[PDB]
Amino acid sequence: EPRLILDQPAQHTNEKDNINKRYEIRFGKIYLSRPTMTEADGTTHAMFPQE
Repeated sequence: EPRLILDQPAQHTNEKDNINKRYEIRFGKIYLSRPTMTEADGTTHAMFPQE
């Protein structure tokens, strides 16, 4: 389901000023990083299974 769609067009106690506004968000490439340990500290390092 590659895209999200919203929509709004007319009357909001307005003066006949209508505007169709579709909101759209499109999902693209997927990326992977190697597994990482982030301490509560904030310091990071690569995580291996034994840890």
